[PDB]
Amino acid sequence: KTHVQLSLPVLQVRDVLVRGFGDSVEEVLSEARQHLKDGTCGLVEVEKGVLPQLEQPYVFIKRSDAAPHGHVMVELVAELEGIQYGRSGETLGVLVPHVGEIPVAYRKVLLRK
Ligand SMILES: CC1(Sc2ccccc2C(=O)O)CCC1
Repeated sequence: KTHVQLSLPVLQVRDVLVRGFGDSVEEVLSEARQHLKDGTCGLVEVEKGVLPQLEQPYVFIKRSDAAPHGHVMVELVAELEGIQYGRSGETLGVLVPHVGEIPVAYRKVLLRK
């Protein structure tokens, strides 16, 4: 399938134990994709103060289209020192490893795979 339906647990930035996927744009995009498959990927919503508390490179999910079955269509866009690798819509948040943190909510997304 080109698209996959996922329910991503939304985590509080201060609860997050592992604050990024790695050290290169190519690595964070690979680890992000792997965690999304193993269902070990969380989502932190981007506000004032949130990105400085997380490790670059960032991986964002951004809106790719305007929502089958309640699931918003999104795609992966890494960012490193102000440059993004990818081009897409509004940020739904930043992806992080999930290692058992209690979510505040769930975000239903359709991921281009
Ligand atoms: C990481 C995809 S692939 C995927 C994701 C979750 C569950 C199953 C699969 C699969 O390929 O079968 C979404 C990012 C590319």
